[PDB]
Amino acid sequence: GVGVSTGSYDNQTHYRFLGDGWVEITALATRLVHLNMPKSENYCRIRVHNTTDTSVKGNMAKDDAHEQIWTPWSLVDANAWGVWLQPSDWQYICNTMSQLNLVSLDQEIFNVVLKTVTEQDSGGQAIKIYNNDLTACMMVAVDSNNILPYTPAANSMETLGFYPWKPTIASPYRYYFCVDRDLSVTYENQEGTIEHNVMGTPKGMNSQFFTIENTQQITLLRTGDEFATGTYYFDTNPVKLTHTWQTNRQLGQPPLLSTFPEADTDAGTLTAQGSRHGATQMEVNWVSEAIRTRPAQVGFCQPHNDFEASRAGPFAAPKVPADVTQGMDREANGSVRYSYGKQHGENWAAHGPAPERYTWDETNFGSGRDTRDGFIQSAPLVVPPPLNGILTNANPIGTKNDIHFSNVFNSYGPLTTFSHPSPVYPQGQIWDKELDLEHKPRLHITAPFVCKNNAPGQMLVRLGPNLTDQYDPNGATLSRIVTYGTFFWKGKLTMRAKLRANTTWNPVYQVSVEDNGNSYMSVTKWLPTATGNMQSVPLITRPVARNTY
Amino acid sequence: GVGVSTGSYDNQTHYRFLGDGWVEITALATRLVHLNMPKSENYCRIRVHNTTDTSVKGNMAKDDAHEQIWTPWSLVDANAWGVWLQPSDWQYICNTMSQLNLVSLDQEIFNVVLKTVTEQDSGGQAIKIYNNDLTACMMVAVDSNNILPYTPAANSMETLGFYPWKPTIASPYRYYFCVDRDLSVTYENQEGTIEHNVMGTPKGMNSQFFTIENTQQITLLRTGDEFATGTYYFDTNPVKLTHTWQTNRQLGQPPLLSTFPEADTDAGTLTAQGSRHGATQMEVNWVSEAIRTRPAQVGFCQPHNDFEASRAGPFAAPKVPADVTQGMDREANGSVRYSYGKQHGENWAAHGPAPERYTWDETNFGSGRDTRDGFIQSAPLVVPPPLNGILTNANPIGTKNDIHFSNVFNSYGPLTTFSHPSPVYPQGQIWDKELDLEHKPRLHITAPFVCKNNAPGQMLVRLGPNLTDQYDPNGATLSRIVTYGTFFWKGKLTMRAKLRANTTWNPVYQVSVEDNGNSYMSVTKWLPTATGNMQSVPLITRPVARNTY
Amino acid sequence: NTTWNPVYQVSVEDNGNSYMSVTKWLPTATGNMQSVPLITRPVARNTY
Amino acid sequence: LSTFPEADTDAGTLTAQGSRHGATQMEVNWVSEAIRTRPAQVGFCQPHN
Amino acid sequence: PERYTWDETNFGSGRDTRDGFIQSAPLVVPPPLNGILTNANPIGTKNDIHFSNVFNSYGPLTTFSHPSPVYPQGQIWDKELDLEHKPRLHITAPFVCK
Amino acid sequence: DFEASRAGPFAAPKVPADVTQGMDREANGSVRYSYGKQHGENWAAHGPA
Amino acid sequence: QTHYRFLGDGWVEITALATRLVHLNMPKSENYCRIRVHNTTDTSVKGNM
DNA sequence: CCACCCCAACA
DNA sequence: CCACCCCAACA
DNA sequence: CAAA
DNA sequence: CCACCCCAACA
DNA sequence: CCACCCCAACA
DNA sequence: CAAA
DNA sequence: CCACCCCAACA
DNA sequence: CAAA
Repeated sequence: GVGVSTGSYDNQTHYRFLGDGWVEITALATRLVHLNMPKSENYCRIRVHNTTDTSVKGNMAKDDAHEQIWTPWSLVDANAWGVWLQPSDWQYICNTMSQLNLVSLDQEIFNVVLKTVTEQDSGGQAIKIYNNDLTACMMVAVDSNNILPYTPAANSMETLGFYPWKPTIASPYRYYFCVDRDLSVTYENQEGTIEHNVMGTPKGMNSQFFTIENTQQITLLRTGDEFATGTYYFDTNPVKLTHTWQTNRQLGQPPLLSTFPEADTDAGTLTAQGSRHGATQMEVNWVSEAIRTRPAQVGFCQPHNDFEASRAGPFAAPKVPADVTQGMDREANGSVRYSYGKQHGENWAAHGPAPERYTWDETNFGSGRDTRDGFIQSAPLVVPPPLNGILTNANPIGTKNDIHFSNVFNSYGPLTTFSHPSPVYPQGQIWDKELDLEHKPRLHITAPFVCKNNAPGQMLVRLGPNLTDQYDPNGATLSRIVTYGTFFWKGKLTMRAKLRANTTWNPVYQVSVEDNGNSYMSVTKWLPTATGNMQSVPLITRPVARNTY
Repeated sequence: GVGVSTGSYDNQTHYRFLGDGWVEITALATRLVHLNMPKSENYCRIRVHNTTDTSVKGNMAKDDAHEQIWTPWSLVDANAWGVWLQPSDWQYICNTMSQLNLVSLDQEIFNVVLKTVTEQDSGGQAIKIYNNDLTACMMVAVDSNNILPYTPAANSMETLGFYPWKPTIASPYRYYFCVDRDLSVTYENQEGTIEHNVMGTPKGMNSQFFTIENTQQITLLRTGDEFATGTYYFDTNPVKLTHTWQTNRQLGQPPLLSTFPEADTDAGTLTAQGSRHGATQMEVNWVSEAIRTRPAQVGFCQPHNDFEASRAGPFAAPKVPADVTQGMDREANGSVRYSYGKQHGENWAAHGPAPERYTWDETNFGSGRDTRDGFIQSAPLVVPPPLNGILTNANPIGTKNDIHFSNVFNSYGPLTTFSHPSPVYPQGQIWDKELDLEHKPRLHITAPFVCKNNAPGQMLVRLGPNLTDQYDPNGATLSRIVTYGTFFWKGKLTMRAKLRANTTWNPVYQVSVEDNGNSYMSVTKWLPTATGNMQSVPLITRPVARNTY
Repeated sequence: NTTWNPVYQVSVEDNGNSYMSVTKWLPTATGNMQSVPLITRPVARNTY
Repeated sequence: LSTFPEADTDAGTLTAQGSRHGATQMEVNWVSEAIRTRPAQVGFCQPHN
Repeated sequence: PERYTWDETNFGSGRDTRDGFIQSAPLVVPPPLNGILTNANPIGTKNDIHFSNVFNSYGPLTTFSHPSPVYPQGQIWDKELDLEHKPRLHITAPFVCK
Repeated sequence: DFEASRAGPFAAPKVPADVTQGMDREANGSVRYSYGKQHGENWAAHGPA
Repeated sequence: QTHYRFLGDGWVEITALATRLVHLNMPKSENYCRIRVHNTTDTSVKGNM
């Protein structure tokens, strides 16, 4: 029974240089995991209604009231980048390869360890002895039939360790349940009251209570037991490791230069606007670099800081990423935002239960939109636009001062384009199911790859209940022995990508590691410390042009 | 699972007498090893800067400031002689065989034991109970891809026991990391200050941080698990178990004797120097035994006690071994020097944390160079050399008294030869990689054999982390159970050598063991004691001529 | 890619004054052109 | 390393030089990081100018 | 004209001439003065003329990297001196037809 | 030169090389021979020279 | 042009080309000359070696 | 899976 | 079941 | 040993 | 031994 | 009837 | 050239 | 003798 | 259209 192992340990990254710059990247990782005993061996329908940030008047974007359901089952997510790659690899990848895809994924578990603890030592100070239970279990449920919801733990930064030589932990599986809410708007102090702040009883219509021990099979794993899945093949679209910058003013034949400089420090000049040949969609007589007809609408003006509503009511409305103009609208061009803990970054030697993030500002420049240059004219596009014939960024709307029109605008015409949300080395996600909606989003912001068909089945792990001498279920609270366990986990993630060309003349930007300054990109940041702490800093993947038009 | 063994125990030395004095020596050894729990399960980049031997003025040859990196991984080295042979064997070998080589090497591990200790006994005096954990691991990583550095533990006298019936220990793996230094010279008291004694921040250029749990595979060994490597074939040059003595004055046709003695006590005499037939490379008219043109330059005059510099700055500059003339320049003819502890010699019954060595003085006589007879003449090689026409060993240089010219000299002309650094029974090394430099040393001083191609892969061993009931990695310090283990280790080392001839008339020197005196070579030195202690004394291997020219 | 730590490379920075800054390469109003000798070997090799 | 730092800003320390195990090509009794026997001679000192 | 002084990368190889250093017989660490020869110790009776200017440590225990290419300018290939014996390398070019 | 060892001295050879317009004849280690009749000499000379 | 080929086993093949247009004038002399240079203006100094 | 102080009563 | 800092001395 |  | 909320990407 | 300090560059 |  | 920023819509 |  007990004695021999069940698995190996591969946290290697294998490269294969095929024919025609068709590389095959096979990443592995064997993380050792610790899983304790669920507090409850029940299913609970728990609700949260923070009436301490909900009973204010301005605190709307602070609504955290949701009706959740807890499962004694502990999940296992590895849908992250940091778990599959190293700082180097990525560098070699993003820095060399053009595009990239996602192939297979083969998860495996082995060398299961199960131990018990007996709080002893009353005839002294206090000591907890640890011994094994070579008869114990560890229910493993792999829900591929994707019957249950899809909870990408990477969501709430609840994944698997990034440091392959550091024991990590799982994420207790919990899923959403139908309730119903109604919350009204209100500013700072406003007068009167809010009126109603109601939850929602069972909507015996949208109710959807599941049970792992009902829908998915369980493979009671002991000690000498090995659980392993099959090779899940992916059917997703590639991802381009290249960034653009071709705006609308940088697409087509530049104006004809009738005059050229005569020596550095003397630019050229075009010819009489209203005498210049070309087309335009404006009824004036003079083509400009702004008027002139182009192929499409680079990037679109999305209302920033919306805030929509429904049955759980609020909720900010995302953005599809886009640079943060020379004005750093950073909140419009919906640049994101992350907050991770040690087990996913942080100065692995910091203090204060204070998270840490790194606002991601896309590269897909020439795409972004500056909100500090809005601008809209009227009928006869009179250039020297009067005032009553324009609407700038300062012109109030709704009678609210700091409330502009760019906050409502929405320019998503059948003449719109834009780049896909690029990956994010550490933290960042990988793949993500797809909303089972008749019609669907062009993309998900939450991940560069979206399986087109079913998706990987989630892998749920639980300790098996270890009982004592007593147990009459007609017992309010039942006694169980303190049982916990180790198992290793290994992962196969396969990708296949192409090798970039070199079409320019000018070198191009890359990722490097500088001396040790203070610059974001400086070793020390990565290599350990006297003791042995370790950071991971999200890096750029896409450093390199792509001549859009 | 548990019950049956996994390996044997062979610390035998097998001989095979092939056809044509082609012997095959297959040495084995099964050392039992003890490996404790790493203090840290982290990777640390530790530095040392002894500013207590560095802030002096003369103490330069005491700089011990290096930026090291510690690995939770414990290494296993057997690249020694003492581990592969006995006092007898060697005697039989070095004493009989002419030359010798190095063939295969097959390492193996088995009968893995893993136990836990529970400090108990507060209801008394204090007792630590020991029990087993038949579910525990012991990560074994064999880095052959020689990706990581090459740390011949035999370097810092950190190898495997020599006494096959005495449990030994491994060596925690640590490797060098790029820093940068600058230290200035200074004598005894000198005036002023040193100026700067600086370390070196990350040279985000020479940085090279590795991770075993990233580059090399790990074979999670349990109790009933056996890990074994393949037979590594060697591609190195043979080694001659013969010593020379043919100087430059002992290569060619001796002068013609025109007069012979008439009875013991009356030597012969040659004929008028400046009337003697022969050649010379000196413009004089009289051939001497010193002037006369020979085939080459036996041995070369290397600057002794150099002391060069660079980025970690100092460092003595080696020497290729050469006798220690009748003047025992012992420091020039770079005779070495060892310092070992019990587990590699020492009066296995001594006291005081005081090491012990044995200055090795090569045999490759007629090669060495005496620094007490230097000598250099001028243009018209006037024999009765005036003073202002010579430069002896007493003639100052640089304005420093005890600072001579022999300290700078360097006679390594395309007419130089010399013997390879001979082995050193106990202690001494065996094989050693090779500097991946476009151009390479003719030899390594540090070992008689240097694999011409890749080299054996190092074998790294670690305990697997045994966890407790608690573990939130967002935990400053994590709790782990005191876990340690035994495993045996066995070794196959194969060599093939030739049987010496007997071309002289006069017997020749050998290795023997005298009665019990006080002489270096006297039994008692080897055989145990009342109790049972044991020495190993490095012996001579090469006792026997070889007519060089 | 055997290490863990990224490693140095050659890149082209914004336009400063640093040796490695575009403008240095791309032509000029007129059309002149420099060539600046660059580094080839940016990357370790664990000697021993 | 017989002594390890306890937190960034406190390097480790080796053990008594003339008590340290290892080899050397110098006739003294205390191995250093400069004395200690290595494989070869990295780079060479050429007469400049 | 215009140039660019090439400073190899083959670090850990280079040698600092501002830390020379040579001791005598019994390698007494606290080296007296008359028992050393530093970078400031004259030679030939010339002040700014040191011993590092004459030194030559090219023992059968020497290694070093090949002169690396030099993108622009720099050479490519170069014949080989028809000498019975030949240089280990040419500084003037990374590749030397054999 | 003049080096030493166990039979002690001995000049240290030279690999041949011209004798510059200054005829260093002893540096550029030009050699040197001395033969008798049965290998040259004015097969009709005198003096054991 | 500069053509790249990604073979099997990271064995790339780089084929570089270049077609430079060249201008070549008429040699001043259609003779062979043995010319010498002896700068006795940097040679007749004392330090200028 | 014990043969004449090793491999090897060899296979 | 150790080959030249990866897959892979590949099969 | 970088090709084969 | 993971395919589109079951058996069952069935065999 | 000369091969790498023996038989023996074996046959 | 020590294996083959 | 034009195919998806190279060789090469390869042959 | 990135595989096939």
